[PDB]
Amino acid sequence: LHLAFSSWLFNAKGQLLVTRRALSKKAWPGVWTNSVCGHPQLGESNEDAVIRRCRYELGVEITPPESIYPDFRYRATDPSGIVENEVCPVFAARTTSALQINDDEVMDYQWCDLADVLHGIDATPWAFSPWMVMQATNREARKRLSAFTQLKL
Repeated sequence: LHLAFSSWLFNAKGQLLVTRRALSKKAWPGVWTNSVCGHPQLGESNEDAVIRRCRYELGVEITPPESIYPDFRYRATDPSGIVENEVCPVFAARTTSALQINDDEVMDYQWCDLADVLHGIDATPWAFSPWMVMQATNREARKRLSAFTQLKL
């Protein structure tokens, strides 16, 4: 088992940031997925890991990450047999600065309405990363994502 995390980022307007993994990524390259995900460092909290990776991959600052699916665990296998088994708590947060893309990690991105992303995930789950789908289909997690679509002034 390995430790990891996943995060869903929204802007002040309530739009969700979806990203596409770079072609050079070892696992799931070129796949559309939720905002960010990674792995915490030896003595680092999950919250700080989210903050660190948001800065590293998206060059963005965020509000305090909220835990929306702490017990999420998953074992998925990428297109060339690479297998991943991890404890992956899920978080949601709002961006507080403009994005500055790191193309070694992200090859494309889109600010969208959550309602549309959920419709896409429900209709064609194969077009997205498996963890994005599994996380978005959890009733409790989905309710928290919905809460982040509120306009924040």
